[PDB]
This record gives sequence, C-alpha cells and structure tokens, in this order.
Amino acid sequence: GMESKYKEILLLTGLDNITDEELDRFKFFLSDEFNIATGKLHTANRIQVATLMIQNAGAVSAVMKTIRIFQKLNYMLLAKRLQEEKEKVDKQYKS
Amino acid sequence: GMESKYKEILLLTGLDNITDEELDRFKFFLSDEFNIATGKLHTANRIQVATLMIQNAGAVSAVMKTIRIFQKLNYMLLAKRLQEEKEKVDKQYKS
Amino acid sequence: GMESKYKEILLLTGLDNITDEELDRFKFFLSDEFNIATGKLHTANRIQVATLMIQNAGAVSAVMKTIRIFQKLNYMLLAKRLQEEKEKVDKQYKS
Amino acid sequence: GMESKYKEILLLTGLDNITDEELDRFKFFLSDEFNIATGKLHTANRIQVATLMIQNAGAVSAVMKTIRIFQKLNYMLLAKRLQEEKEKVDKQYKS
Amino acid sequence: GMESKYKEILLLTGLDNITDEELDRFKFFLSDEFNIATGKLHTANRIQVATLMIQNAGAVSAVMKTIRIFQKLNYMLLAKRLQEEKEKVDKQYKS
Amino acid sequence: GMESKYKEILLLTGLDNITDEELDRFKFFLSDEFNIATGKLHTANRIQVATLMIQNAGAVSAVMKTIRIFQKLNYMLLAKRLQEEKEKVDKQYKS
Amino acid sequence: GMESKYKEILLLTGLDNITDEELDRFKFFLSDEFNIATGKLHTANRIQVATLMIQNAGAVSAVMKTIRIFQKLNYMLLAKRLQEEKEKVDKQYKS
Amino acid sequence: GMESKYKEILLLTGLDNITDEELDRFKFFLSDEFNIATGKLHTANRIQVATLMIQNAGAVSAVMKTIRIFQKLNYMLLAKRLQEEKEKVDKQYKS
Amino acid sequence: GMESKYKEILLLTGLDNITDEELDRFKFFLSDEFNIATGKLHTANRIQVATLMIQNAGAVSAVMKTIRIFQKLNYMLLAKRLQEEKEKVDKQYKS
Amino acid sequence: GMESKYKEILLLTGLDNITDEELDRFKFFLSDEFNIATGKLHTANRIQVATLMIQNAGAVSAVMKTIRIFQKLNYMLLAKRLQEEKEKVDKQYKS
Amino acid sequence: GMESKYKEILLLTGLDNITDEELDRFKFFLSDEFNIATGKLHTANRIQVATLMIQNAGAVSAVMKTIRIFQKLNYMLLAKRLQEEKEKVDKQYKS
Amino acid sequence: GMESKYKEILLLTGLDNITDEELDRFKFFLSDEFNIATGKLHTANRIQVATLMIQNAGAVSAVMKTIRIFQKLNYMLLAKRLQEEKEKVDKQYKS
Amino acid sequence: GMESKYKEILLLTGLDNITDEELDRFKFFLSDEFNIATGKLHTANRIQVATLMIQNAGAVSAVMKTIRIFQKLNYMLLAKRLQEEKEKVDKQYKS
Amino acid sequence: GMESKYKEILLLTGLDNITDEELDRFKFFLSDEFNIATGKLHTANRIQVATLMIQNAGAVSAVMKTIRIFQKLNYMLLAKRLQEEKEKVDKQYKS
Amino acid sequence: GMESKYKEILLLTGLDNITDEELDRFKFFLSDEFNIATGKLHTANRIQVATLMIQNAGAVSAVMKTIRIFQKLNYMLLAKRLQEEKEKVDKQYKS
Amino acid sequence: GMESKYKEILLLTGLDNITDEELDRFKFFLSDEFNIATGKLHTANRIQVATLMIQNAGAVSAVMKTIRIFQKLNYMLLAKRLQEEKEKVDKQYKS
Amino acid sequence: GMESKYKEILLLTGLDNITDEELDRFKFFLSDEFNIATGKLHTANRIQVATLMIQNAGAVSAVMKTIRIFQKLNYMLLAKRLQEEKEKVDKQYKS
Amino acid sequence: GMESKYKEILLLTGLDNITDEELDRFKFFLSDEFNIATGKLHTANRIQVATLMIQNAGAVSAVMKTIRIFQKLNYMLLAKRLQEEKEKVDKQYKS
Amino acid sequence: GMESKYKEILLLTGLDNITDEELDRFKFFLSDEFNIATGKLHTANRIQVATLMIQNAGAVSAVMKTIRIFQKLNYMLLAKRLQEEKEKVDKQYKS
Amino acid sequence: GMESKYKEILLLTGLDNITDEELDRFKFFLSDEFNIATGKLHTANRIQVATLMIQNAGAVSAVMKTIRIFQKLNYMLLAKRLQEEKEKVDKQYKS
Amino acid sequence: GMESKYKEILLLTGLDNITDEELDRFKFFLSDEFNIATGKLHTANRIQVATLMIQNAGAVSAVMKTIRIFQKLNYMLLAKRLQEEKEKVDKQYKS
Repeated sequence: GMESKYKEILLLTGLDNITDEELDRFKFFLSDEFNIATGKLHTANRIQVATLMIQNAGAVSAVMKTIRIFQKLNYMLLAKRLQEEKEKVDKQYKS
Repeated sequence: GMESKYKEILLLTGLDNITDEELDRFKFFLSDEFNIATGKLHTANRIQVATLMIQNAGAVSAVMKTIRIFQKLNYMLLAKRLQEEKEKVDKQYKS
Repeated sequence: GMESKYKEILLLTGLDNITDEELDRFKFFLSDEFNIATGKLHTANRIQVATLMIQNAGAVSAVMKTIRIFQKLNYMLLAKRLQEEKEKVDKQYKS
Repeated sequence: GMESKYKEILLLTGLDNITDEELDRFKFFLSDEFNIATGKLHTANRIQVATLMIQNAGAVSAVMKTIRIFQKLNYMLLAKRLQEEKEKVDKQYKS
Repeated sequence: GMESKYKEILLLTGLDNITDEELDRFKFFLSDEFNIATGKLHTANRIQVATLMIQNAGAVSAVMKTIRIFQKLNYMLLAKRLQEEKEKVDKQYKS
Repeated sequence: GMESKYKEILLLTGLDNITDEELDRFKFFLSDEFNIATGKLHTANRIQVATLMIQNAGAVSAVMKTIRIFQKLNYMLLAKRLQEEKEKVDKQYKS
Repeated sequence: GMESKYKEILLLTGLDNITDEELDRFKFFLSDEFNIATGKLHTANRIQVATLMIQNAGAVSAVMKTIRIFQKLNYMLLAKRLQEEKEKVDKQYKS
Repeated sequence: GMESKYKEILLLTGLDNITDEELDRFKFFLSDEFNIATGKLHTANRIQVATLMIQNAGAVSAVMKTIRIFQKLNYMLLAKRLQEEKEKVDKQYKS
Repeated sequence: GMESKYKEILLLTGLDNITDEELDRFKFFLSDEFNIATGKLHTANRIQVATLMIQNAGAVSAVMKTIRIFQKLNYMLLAKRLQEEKEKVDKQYKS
Repeated sequence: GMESKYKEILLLTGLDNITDEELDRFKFFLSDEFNIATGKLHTANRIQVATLMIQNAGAVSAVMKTIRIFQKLNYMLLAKRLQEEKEKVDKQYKS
Repeated sequence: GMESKYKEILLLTGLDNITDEELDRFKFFLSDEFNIATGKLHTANRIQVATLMIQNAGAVSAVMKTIRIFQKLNYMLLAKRLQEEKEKVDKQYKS
Repeated sequence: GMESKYKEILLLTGLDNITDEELDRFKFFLSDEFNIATGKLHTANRIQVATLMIQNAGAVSAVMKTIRIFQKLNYMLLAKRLQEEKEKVDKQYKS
Repeated sequence: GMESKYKEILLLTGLDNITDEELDRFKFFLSDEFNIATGKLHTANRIQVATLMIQNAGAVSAVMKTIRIFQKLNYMLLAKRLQEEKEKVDKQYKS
Repeated sequence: GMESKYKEILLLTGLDNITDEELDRFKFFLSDEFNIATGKLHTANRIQVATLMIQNAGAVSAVMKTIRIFQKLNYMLLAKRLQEEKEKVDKQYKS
Repeated sequence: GMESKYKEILLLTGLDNITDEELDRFKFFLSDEFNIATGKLHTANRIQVATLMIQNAGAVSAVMKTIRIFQKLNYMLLAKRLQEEKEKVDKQYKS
Repeated sequence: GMESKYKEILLLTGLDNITDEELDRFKFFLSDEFNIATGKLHTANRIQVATLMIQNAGAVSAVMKTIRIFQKLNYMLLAKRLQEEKEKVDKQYKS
Repeated sequence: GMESKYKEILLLTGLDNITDEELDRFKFFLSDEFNIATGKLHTANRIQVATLMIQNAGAVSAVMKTIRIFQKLNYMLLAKRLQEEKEKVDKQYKS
Repeated sequence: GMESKYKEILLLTGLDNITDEELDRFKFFLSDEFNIATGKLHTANRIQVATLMIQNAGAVSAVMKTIRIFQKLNYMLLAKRLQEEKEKVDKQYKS
Repeated sequence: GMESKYKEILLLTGLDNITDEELDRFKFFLSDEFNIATGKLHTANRIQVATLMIQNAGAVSAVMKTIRIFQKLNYMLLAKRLQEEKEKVDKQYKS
Repeated sequence: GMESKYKEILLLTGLDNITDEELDRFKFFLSDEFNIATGKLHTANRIQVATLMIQNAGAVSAVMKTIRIFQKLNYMLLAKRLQEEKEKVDKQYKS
Repeated sequence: GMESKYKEILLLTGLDNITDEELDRFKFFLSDEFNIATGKLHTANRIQVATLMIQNAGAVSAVMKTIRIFQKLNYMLLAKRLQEEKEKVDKQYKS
C-alpha cells in the first residue's frame, strides 16, 4: 500500500503542481539522478514521467529523488510539501 | 438542467467578464478554494478553468466559490451579478 | 437530400465560421444539448464534432441545436445565418 | 440484468466522459485497486479497460472501485454521477 | 425472402456504417442481448458478427436487437435508419 | 446426466467465453493441474481442450480445476460464473 | 417415405449447414443424447455422423434430438429451420 | 465451349478480383441466391466457391447471379466488368 | 445397344464426375430409391455402385433415378448433363 | 486505358493534393454522392478512398463526382485542375 | 454369462470409446501386459484386438488389464467407467 | 508558370509588405470577396492566408481581388505595386 | 524417348513449379481441355494429374495443352519455360 | 542467370526501397500494367508482389514495367536506380 | 510444484507487467542469455516467450535470467518484484 | 519390466510433450543417431516414431539417444525430465 | 558518395538553417519547382521535406533547386552557403 | 559425421535464426542456386526447406550456398556465423 | 553374393530412404527405364518395386538405373549414396 | 560476449538517448553507411533499427558506424559517450 | 558528476539570469561558437538552448563558450559569476 501512497504523492502532489516549463527543467535534471535515457523523456507528459521514475528507481527513491531535484530547482515549497506528504505516509505505515 | 444554467452563469457571466490579468489573479486564488493542482492552471484559458472548476467541485460550489474568490479580489460588481444570476436560477428551479 | 443539405449547413456555414476558442466554447456547451460523452469531444476538430452531432442527434436537430448553442454563446450573426440557410433548405424541400 | 446496467454505467457514464490524459491517469491508478497487469493496460482504449476491469473484478466492484479511483483523482463530478447512476440501478433491482 | 432482406439491412446498413471502435462498443454490448459467448466475438469482423447474431437469434430479432443496442450507444441516426429500412421491408412483405 | 451438465458448464460457459490469448494462457496452466502432455495441447481448440480435460480428469474435477486455473489467471468473473453454474447443477442433482 | 424425408432433413438441412468447428461441438454433444461410442465419432464427417445417428436412434428421434442438440448449442436459426422442415414432413405424411 | 468461357469469366474476372473480406461478404450473400449449404462455404477459397456455384446452378446463372450479388454489395465496377465479359461471350457464341 | 449407352451415361458421365464425398452422399441416398442393401454399398467404388444400380433396377431406371438422386443433392449441372445425354440416346434409339 | 488515366487523375492530381483535414472533409462528403458505407471510410487513406470510389462508382463518375465534391468544398483550384486533366484525357481518347 | 458381460464391457464400453490414435497407443502398450505377438496387433481393429485379448488372457483379466493399460495412458474417465461396469457385473453375478 | 508568378506576386510583394494589424484588416475584408470561412482565417499567417486565397479562388483572381481589398483599405502604394507586378507578368506571358 | 522427355517436361518443369492453389486452378481448367472426369481430379496430386493428362491425351498434347491452360491462367513465365523445354526436345528429336 | 539478376534488381533495389504507403500506391498501379487480379494483391507483401510480377510478366518486363510504374508515381530516384542496375546487368550479360 | 510457482512468477508477474516495446527490448536481449534462435522470438507473444524460456533453460534459471535481463534494461521495480516473489517461493518450498 | 518402463518414459514423457514442429525437428535429427531410413519417418506419428526407435535400437539406447537428440535441439527441460525418469527407473530396477 | 554529400548539404546546411515560417514559405514554393503533391508537404518536417525532394528529383537537382527556391525567397546568405558547399563537393568528386 | 554437423549448422544456426519474412526472401532466392521446384517451397517451413536443400544439393553445398544466399540478402552477421561454424567443423573433421 | 549386396543397396539404401510421394515420382519414371507394365506398379510398395526392378532388369542394372532415375528427380544426395555403396561393393567383389 | 556488450552500447546508450526527430535524422543517414533498404527503416523503432544495423553490418561496425553517423549529425556528446563505452568494452575483452 | 554540475552552472546560473532580449542576443551569437543550425534555435527556450549547447559541444566547452559569448555581449557580471561557479566545480572535482 505504501507503493500506492507514494504514487499519489509523486503524481498528484509533485508532478501535477509544476508547470510545463518547470516540467522541462525537471526532465532536464532527471538524467543526473536516475540513469534514464532521455530520448523517451523528451516528449513525455507527467504520467509517463512518473511511470519512468517509478519503473526505473522504485516509488520510494522516486519520491525522495523528486524532492532532491525540486531542491536543485530551488522549489522549496513543493519540496517541503513532498516532505510533508512523505512523512505523513511514513508515519502512516512505518509506525 | 440546473447544471447547464450554472455552466452558463460561471462561464458566460463570471469568467468571460474578467480580463486577462484578473484571470491570473483568479488562478492565483483558485488553489486556496478548490484543491486543484496549479500546473495545469498556469496556461489554461477561461474554458479550461471552468472545466477544472466544474470538474473538481461541481457546478453549484463552483459558482458559489467563484463568488467567494471574486469577493476576495474585491470585485463586488461581478460577485453581485453572479449572485443575481444564481438567485434567478435558484428561483427558476428550486421553486 | 435534406440530410446532405443540413450537413452542408452544419459543417460549411456553422462550424467552419467559428474560431478555435469559439469551437472550445461550443464543445463546452455540447454536453448540455446532446448527451454526448465529452472524452472524445475534447480533442475533436470541426469534422469530428459535426460527425458526433449528426450521428448522435440527426442532422435536423443537429443544425437546430447548433442554432440554440450559438444563441447561448450570443453569436447572433451565425445563428441568423444558420436560420437563413435552414429556411432556404426547408423552403427548398418542404415546399 | 444488473450486470448489463453496471456495464452501461461503467462504460457509458464513467469511462466515456474522461479524456485521454485523464484515461492515462486512470490507468496509472488501476494497478493499485485491481491487481491488473499493466502491460496490457498501457495501450488499451476505454472498451478494453472496461473489459479488464469487469473481467478482473466483476461489474459491481468495477463500478465501485471506479468511483474510488475517480475520488483519488479528485473528479468529484464524475464520481457523484456514477454514484447517482449506481444508486438508480440499486434502487431499480435491489428494491 | 424476408431473411435475405434483414441480412442486407443488418450487414449493409447497420454494421457497415459503424466504425471499428463503435464495433468494439457493439461487441461490448452484444453479450447483454444475445447470450453469445464473447470469446469468438473478441476478434470477429462485421461479417462474423452478423453471422453470430443471425445464427444465434434469427434475422428479425437480430435486426431489432441491433436497433436496441444502437439505442443503448445513443446512435439515433443509425437506429432511425435501421427502423426505416426495417419498416420498408415489413411494408414490403407483411403487406 | 451430471456428466452432461458439467460438459455444458465447461465448454459452453467456461471455455467459450475466454479469448484466444486467454486460451493460450489456459493451456499454459493446464500442465500444472492435469498431468496432460502439452504436445497435443499446443494446437488444440476449445473442444479438444475440453475433451482432454474431461478425458484426463473427469468432468467434475475438470470443471473444478477450471475454476482453479481461472482463479490463477485472476479471471474472477468467469470463475464466479462457473461456480454459479456448478452450484446450480449440484443443487439440481445432489438434492 | 418418412424415413427418406427425415434423412433429407437431417443431412441436407441440418448437418450440411453447420461448419467444421460447429460439427466438432455437435460431436462433443452427441454422446449425451444417443449412447454412441465416440471413438468412431472423432474422425467422422457429416455423412457418417448422420449414418450413426439414424442407425443408432432412428430417423425421427435422430432429427428431433438434432433439434435438441442444436438448442443446446444456442443455434436457434437451424433448430427453427429443422422444426419447420420437420413440421412440413409431419404435415405431409401424418395428415 | 460457352461453359468454359463462363468459367473463365466467373473465376478469372469475377472472383479473383475481390479481396478476402469481400469474399466473406460474397459468401455471406451466396445462401440467398443459390440454396447452397453454408457449412462448406465457410472455409472455401475462390476455386471451391466457383465449383459450388457452377455445380449448384450452372455456369450461366452462376455468372448472372454473381452479377446480381455484386450489385447487392454495391460493386458496380466488377458487375459492369462481368456484364462486359458476359456480353462479349454472348456475342461470341449466341451470334 | 441402349443398355450399353445407358451404361456409358451412368458410369462415364454420372458417377465419374462426382467426388468421393459426393459419392458418399450418393450412397447415403441410394437406399431410398433402389431397395439396395447398404452393407455392400458402404465400401463400394463407382464401378460396383453402377453394377448394383444397373443390376438392381435396370439401366433405364438406373440412369433416371440417378438424375433423381442428383436432384435430391442439388447437383443441377450433373442432372442436366445426364438429361442431355439421356435425351441424346433416346433420340438415337427411340427415333 | 481511359480507366488507368482516370485512376492517375483521381489519385495523383485529385486526392494527393488535398491535406489531411481536407481529406476528412472529403470523407465527410463522400456519403452524399456515392452510397459508400462510412465505417470503412473513417480510417482510410487516399489510396483506399480512391479504391472505394472507383470500386463503388467507376472511374469516370468517380473523377466527375470528385470534381463535384471539390466544388462543394469551394476548392475551385483543384476542381479546375481535375477538369483540365479530365478534358485532356477526354481529348486524348474520345477524339 | 459373465464371459459375455465382460465381452460387452471390453468391446462396447472400453475399446469402442477410444479413438484411432488412442487405439494405437493401446496396441503400443498391449505387449507389456499380455505376451501377445505384435505382428498381428499392428493392423488389427477393435474387434480383433478384443479377440486377441480375450483369447490370450481370458475376459476377466482382459478387462482388468484393460483398466490397467487405460490407467497407464492416463485415461481416468474410461478406466473409471470400466471399473463401474465391471463392478456392476461382479455385483450382478458374484452376489 | 503564370500560377507561380502570381504566387510570387501575392505572397512576396503583396502579403509580405503589410504589417500584422494590416493583415488583420485584410482578414477582416477577406470574407466579403472570397467566400472563405473565417474560422481558419482568424489565426492564419501570411502563408496560410495566401494558401486559402489561391486555393479558394485561383491565383489570378486571388491577386486581382488582393488589389481590390488593398484599394478598400486605401493602400494605394501596395495596390499600385501589385498592378505593376501583375502587368509585368501579363506582359511576360500574355504576349 | 520423346514420350519420356515430355514426361519430364510436364511433371518436372510444369506441374512441380505451380503451387497448391495454382494446382487447384489448373484442375479447375483441366475439364475444358481434356474431357477428364473431375471426380478423380478433385483429390489428385501432381503425379496423378500428370498420369491422367498423359493417359487421357498423350504426352505431346498433354504438354501443349498444359501450355494452353497456363496461358489461360496468365502464367506467362511457366508457359514460356514449357515452350523453351518443348522446343529443346523438338529440336532434340525432330531434327 | 539474367533471370536471377533481374530478381535481385526487382526485389532488392526496387521493392525493398519503397515504403508501405508507396507499396500501396504501387499495388494501386499494378493492375494497369500487368493484368494481375487485385484480390491477391490487396494483402501481399513485397515478396509476393515480386512473385506475382515475375510470374505474370517475366523478370525483364517485370523490372521494365516497375521502372514505368515508378515513373508514374514520380519516383525519379528509384526509377533512375533501377535503370542503372538494369543497364549494369544488360552490360553484364548482353555484352 | 516449484515449477508451477516459477511459471506463475515468470508469466504473471514478470512478462505480463512489461509493455509491448519493453517486450521487444526483452526479446532483443533474450539471445544473449539463453541461446534461443531469434527467428521464432521475432513474432512471439508473452506466452510463447515464456514457453521458449522455460523450455530452453528451465523455470528456475528462466526466472533468474529474467531478473538479470530486467536489470540489463534498468527495470529495477520489476526485477525487485521478481526477486520478492522468487524469495517467497524459495521460502515456501526450500524451507 | 525395464523395457516397459522405458517405453512409458519414451512415449509418455518424451515424445508426447513435444509439439508437431518439434516432432519434425526430432525426425530431422533421428537419422544421425539411429541409422533409420527416413522414408517411413516422414509421415510417422509419435507412436510409430517410438516403434521405429525401440525396434531399431532397443529401449535403453532409444531413451538415451532421445535425451541426446533433445540436447541437440536445446530442449534442456525435456532432456532433464527424461534423465529424471530414467534415473528413477534405473534406481527402481538396477538397485 | 556524391549522393551522401548532397544529402548532408541539403539537410544539414540548407533545411536545418531555415526557421519554421521560412520552412512554410519553402513548402509554399516547392510545388513550382518539383511537381510534388502538396498534401503530404503540408505537415512535413525538414527530414520528410528532404526525403520528398531527393526522392522526387534526385539529390543534385534537389540541392540546385533548393538554391533556386532560396533565391526566390531572397535568402542570399543560405543560397551562397549552399553554392559554397555544393562547389566544395563538386571540387571534391568532379575533380 | 560431417553430414550431421552440417545439418546442425544449416538448421540450427542458419535457418532457425531468420524470421518468417526473411524465410520468404530466402525461398525467393532458393530457385537461383539449387534448381529446386518452387511449388513445394511455397508453403514449406524451415525443416522442409532444410530437407529440400540437403536432399537436392548435399549438406556441404547446402550450407555453402546458404552462406551465398545470405550474402545476397545482405545478412552479413548470419553469413559470418555460418562461416564460423562451418570452419569449426572443417577444422574438426578435415584436420 | 554380389546379387545380395545389390539387393541390400537397392532396397535398404535406395528405396527405403525415399518418401511416399517420392516413391510415386519414382514409379512415374520407372516405365521409361525398365519396360515394366505400370498396372502392377500403381499399388506396389517398396519391396514389390524392388522385386519388379531386380526381376525385370537384374540387380546391377537395377541399382544403376535407380541412380539414373534418382538423378532424373534431382536427388543428388541419394544418387551419391547409391554410387558410394555401389562402388564399395564393386571394390568388395570386383577386386 | 563482446556481441552482447556492443548490443547494450548500441541500443541502451546510443539509440535510447536520441529523440524521435533525431531518430528520423539517423534513419535519414543510415542508407549512406549500411546499404540498408529504407522501406523498412521508414517506420522502424529503435529496437528494429538496432536489429537492422547489427543484422546488416555486425555489432562492432554497427557501433562504430553509429559513432560515425552521430558525428555526421554533430552529436559530439553521444559520440563521445559511445566511444567511452566502446573503449571500456575493448579494454574489457581485448585486454 | 562534473557533467551534472556544469548543467546546473549553465542552466541555473547562466541562462536563467539573462532576459528574453538577452536570450535573443545569445542565440544571435550561438552560431559563431557552436556550429549549431539556427532554425531550431529561433524558437527555443532556455532549456532547449542548454540542450543544444550541451548536446552539440559537451558541458565543459558549453559553459566555457557561454562565458565567451557573455564576454562578447559585455556581460561581465554573469561571465564573472560563471567563472566563479566553474572554478568552484573545478576545485570540487579536479582537486
């Protein structure tokens, strides 16, 4: 169930709140944290980006490295919100 | 039929009468009343904004929260007009 | 033959004269007059919109409800032109 | 007959009213409610999605979990409409 | 001879005018009107679908239930055309 | 007579409702429940598959293990339908 | 002479109109109505099947049980046609 | 010799120019013009179809009813070509 | 000499032009026109079939009942050819 | 040879010079001039459209009705070019 | 009389229900249970096989070893049926 | 070749020399000289405007009516230049 | 020896190079050139076809009429090759 | 050997370098140069197309008419390449 | 029983969760781990791929090398899931 | 008795588990291990193949060379299963 | 090799250096130099434009007419650069 | 033994690694290297193709001409692999 | 003794290695080398064929003409093997 | 093993990192380095492109010419990365 | 890791701090330092500009030539900041 909650955190809170140019910055910094080939990243939307991130690193490190890339882009609000949702889920299932 | 009348109130009277900068203020205050992800709000036009509002909260609370956000922006004329159209429709179908 | 004339009225006079944003308003008000599922309306062009309207309500009520939706959008010129073409065809075949 | 009515609710009201990107979000959240292998979900259309949902969980829990996934995606209008149609059918055959 | 005319109505007017996705919707709603096993419906074309419908319910109830399923799919134009052809044949041989 | 009813359940309800790829999955899981040599399973159709299953395990355990393999393939609808038909026949002749 | 007419009904109308897979379904359901050993049914053609049916139950119960097995296979058209030919012969010689 | 020329017209001009799906439509409309049992039509190729048509109605009415069925399928080009070849042969031997 | 000509008509034109399955249909319908015991018909070839037909009914009624059985099997071409050869011989010796 | 020249006029000059949306308008107006079932028109390309037009009305009336439909779509340049090529071929072979 | 009943069990229930390839498997496993020379088994039919089995081991051990060879071939249905008939005869005459 | 020269006159001299607001005036006066649907004019650039003008009236009347619309907008310099280029081409090819 | 060379031409070059469907076309056109009864042609292979052709018309007219039937089937390559081999043998023994 | 070189020219240089839509144009223009029945052309691939062309006109006129059809489709590069390879082979064996 | 559990792991968890393009990558990397001839891999589906893998290396090394190839394709989620299911089965039967 | 057990291993485990194409590969590699004339191998089934192998090399070397040929065909699963059954029988009778 | 160098000149130097609106001007002037149907030009990118130009006129006249069209559009810099690269290649291979 | 090794090279390495369309190209080029009649090549599989090649030219020239035909089809990898296996066998037995 | 060795060469190596269709080709070419009446060849098996060949020409010319007929059928492998065995026997007894 | 490493370099590092338009440029420059027919390149994806490159030139020259084509497209980063991976593998296995 | 740090320097410090007109000056001076085709530069944003710079020259020379172009534009502050970040990274990883 923690997989599903990290899917909702990653897609619904994280990727849905960034704009299109911010999505292009995010795809510009995916290849330095994930070892994902950029040739399918180049035209992906938010759902395919979440599918490549969860598929290529797991949901836990997908959300954690999403926080890391959002801190690379100086998006302190969204990184703070993903840490709040992530700690609510870690409180939810790790306790 | 009340759904269609609230669609005409929301799009035709409400959103079509605000300008582009006023639309950007409106999108700036959508996220505090609707729980809509802003990443698709950022480049939406009036029709897509009405589609996200009606889709994400229903037409009744969409128009009512439109009145509320227009009162947050001190647009007393448009909020008064949406209350007039809304009470004409509530008189039309609720009686 | 009246089917073909109402096809020419609907596509050639009606839908071809509205712009793209006006087409999006038109698709925003199709679901309140036609019981058409919007999931295929969302990316349709004018030909597919005319195909769904004629397919889902017939050409006669398709053109008549096109006049009705154009009067919902306050497009009095195009609604007047569709009534002129529609009465020329009704004069043509109904007499 | 309740199977057929839940088929009409699921395909006609539920899946036909969501767009293509919303369908991709829906497929992104099918695997957390259904235990359906995603490799055939990835290129399915609405009919094949309804066939996998009804085939893999039954029509009743298919429509009920459709309401649940639509509430995960914050689609309160479509979830409300599926609850209205579902309660009309449960009133129709359960009474 | 009425069998042959209902074959021409069913295949030529009815099934040949629906598209491929509409054929998949039609096959999705065959099992609720015909008691036909879907395992051979899944890859059938229009001719094999007409053969299973006429074979499994007769041509008269095949065309009549084709009108019924087309009214389930909100295809009012094709259902109206099948009622026009069906009443021309019933006028042709029943009178 | 119970042999004939389980033949109608197995062939008519069970095997006729699965598609061709689902039949290939079913043949892929026959060898783990039946001790049937796969060399004649590889090109069999539904009738020859039913003949090898009834011939190699009897009709009762053929239908019961059909329910078991359909539950291995997560086909809850068809397994539920075979349990409904099987309990109608067990009610029919065992009572 | 009624024997010859039931031979023409059974072979010419009944068995010649079913296909090869339908013939295999028919042979799959012969053993539940006729007490015929299946070891010679397995490779028979339509003429040998008619010879075993007429030889093992008579032509009258052969055609009547052919109608019964065709109603087991949901072949309502062919069962209706065999009842029409059978009642034309029973009208022909029984009156 | 007219038999051989109508064989060349039927097989070489008529049946060889229709595709496979058009052949299945043709077999779907053979049973309404020829009184041929469909159970051997179902898997026949063009040569066996020509053999059943010439065998069951003669070559002259075989080609003439081929023109009639091609006009049922709205194949005006092939029906026109078969009338041209048929009138060249009737000019060839009838004069 | 008319006996020899009807032998050539029966064996050379009639029985040699039907195939093996058509020969089995012919043997299936010999017992209704000839009062021939089928136990020697079951493995006969065309020459032994002609010997039993000419031996058991004479050559004239053998060829005439061959035309009758070929019209029972809807073989209008071969029945027409046997009537043409039979009328050439009846013209040859009866005039 | 005039058939081949009208094929080159129809495919090479006529259909190859219209764009994809213009092809969809053309398919939208094929059903009013040709009695072609639209269910195969819906996904056809230019070659299959030319095959259905030449197959269903002949090449001469195919090109002439192509000029007529291009004049329905106000494509005066392409209709003028098809009349120029058509009159060059009619000058070529009719004189 | 028990000899005759075991003859009816062996030939009528046992050997008549196996197919030709199953008969060849049965002959392939006769030489390991009966000490029968295979040179006359190689072209025998079911009657000659039953004659060699009853002649070479008696009817009782013929039927019992038939059950044993059918259990070698995993034919649990036919072995179960031969045990049912064998126990009906042993109940019939041994009690 | 005169078609190409009028294309160079229309696009290169005529439409490329007017500004964006002048292009919007030009599109505002296209519908009174060309019978072009304005819904695609509304967002066209100079190349698409030239394509709709040449496509919908030919190059000769396209350039001549371009001169006429430029004289409606009081653009005497550009209308004079298009008459100079047009008379250089008419001198070039008409003499 | 010319008989043997025409046997090698007919079987080895002619009949061995045509496929199975082409062999069925060839058998479909044997009866118009050879007066061979088709009832043994229907299941013959290439060797039996060559035996009936050489037996029923001689090897010389067998190969020459093979060229003629191959020219009826528009097989210009194989007819050209049989004319080349036939003229090599006629050069070989006729000179 | 010239046959083999023209096979390599036709298949390897000619047909392998055209795409799928270009192959459909090529099949659309085969019937005007070859007298090949289109019913087997409709689903052929490049190898079967080369087999029908070489089989129905020889390799020399097959390649030469391939150049002619490629010049009908304005494929000057591939027609030039086939003329270069064809003249290299004609230089190779004709000199 | 461990064979059956590794079949369910390989087909149900492993191959059913990868998409079609991912299946083509998987087939692209089968030949480097299995010594399987690719000529039958090229058009196989998931069931035939699982049959060739289990047939050509056993189920244990089939699943283990499936994990290895999924780690070659950087599919860490599916490789982790196959290691979880594989260790649940090794815990299930190895302990 | 070891002869009978190796017969059950060879036919039941070995040859019955390979498919038809795998049987043709097996027959393709029989002649390199057995000195069996292939002219009777070419149309044999599994029982006749087992009869020629046991007849021509004995059951022990028949099963052992079956393992060897299955290892030539890279069928490691079936070769492993035949070694398991062979070592169970060698444990059974050699100890 | 000169073909490859003119491909690099045309795509890399010529078409890659023009913008999107300049590409639309270029496509607007392709039809006056190439006899290319514009219906596939309308949505092509630079690679498909280069493929249609090289395919429809050869690489040499493709680059030379590219220089000519660039001089029609007054692009003296790019036409000068294509003449410089073209003369470097003509110096490279023509000397 | 060299015959067996060249059989394993030809079937296992050579023909099993080419796909089905590549097999059809291979059969298209067999007739230019082997003097094999194509009428049995047309429906052969890889085993029958290897049987005709080894039967009609020997295994040594079969593998060597397989390398030659694979170099005609530009399959440098498979031709290189067959030369590697062929030189391993020639090293194995020729030294 | 040379008679016996040529019997073993002819029957065991030569005739036993050809298939049934190849035996029919061989019988088709026996009459051109042996002056054997074909009426007993038509149903002979390999042993009776060897008996007629050795009886009608001696064993030496029987084997030598067997090589000659196998070279007529392009069976270079079997002709080479018969020459190898024949030269081993001629080395065995002639030296 | 070097073949597998160059497969991983070519597909995983090289082709997966280029986008779709870059893939179309790559396919535009494949025909100048590989002698691959472009008709199957035109719709290939990255896996089929890698299969044609490795199949048509080997993996070593496939990767090396991939570096060469990437240097033709000025992709210095990807060419540098393929040289780094290629030298890591050449260090891995060549040392 | 130095690649990622130079990506953050180039995009985050360098390109994000210049305005839109300064970005147009930067694109105006990219073609003199990078050999990048300007046709895709013309509408690129900062992310696509960074992708073309890093893709076309590497990250190190991308940042260094960014400093060089910023010194061409007299942007001494941003060039100084990029030298400070670049020397912090060169201190970070080069020491």
